[PDB]
Amino acid sequence: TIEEQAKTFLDKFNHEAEDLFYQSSLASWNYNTNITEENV
Ligand SMILES: *[C@@H]1O[C@H](CO)[C@@H](O[C@@H]2O[C@H](CO)[C@@H](O)[C@H](O)[C@H]2NC(C)=O)[C@H](O)[C@H]1NC(C)=O
Repeated sequence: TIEEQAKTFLDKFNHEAEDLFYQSSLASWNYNTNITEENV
């Protein structure tokens, strides 16, 4: 094993978490830099 299959779950958690947090953070950077209601 249950620990060896728990390393498998967090290995594929960490791949899609990094690419998808980057889009959530870059879109928030563009709003705080450039106030438009298009960017809300
Ligand atoms: C701030 O955000 C607006 C979007 O609301 C940007 O306006 C775009 O500007 C590009 C040119 O750089 C145009 O091709 C787009 O059509 C524009 N979009 C809209 C909805 O007008 C604006 O450029 C941003 N400011 C900066 C400095 O990047």
